[PDB]
Amino acid sequence: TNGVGYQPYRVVVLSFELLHAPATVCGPKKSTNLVKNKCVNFNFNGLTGT
Amino acid sequence: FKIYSKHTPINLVRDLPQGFSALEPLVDLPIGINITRFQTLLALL
Repeated sequence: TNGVGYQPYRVVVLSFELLHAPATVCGPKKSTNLVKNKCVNFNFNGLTGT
Repeated sequence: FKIYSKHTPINLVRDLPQGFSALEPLVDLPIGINITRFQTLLALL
């Protein structure tokens, strides 16, 4: 019966703090398919090379 | 708090013998807390 202005905005203020208890809410990876017998570049657990 | 661990099939009951055997990284604890003293706690007339 009141207005949408009063209708609650379901609010999640993402309070996050940095550089303590080492970074744990993190960014994922996107994979590919394996290739063989081809001079290519690669990335494995941070390790990168060709 | 890295936990290097290993069980080797010794066959004796008393003071550590000679011989060679490595350990293995069994589990790490990705905490960042401060620790400087420990205490044993057994399975406690």
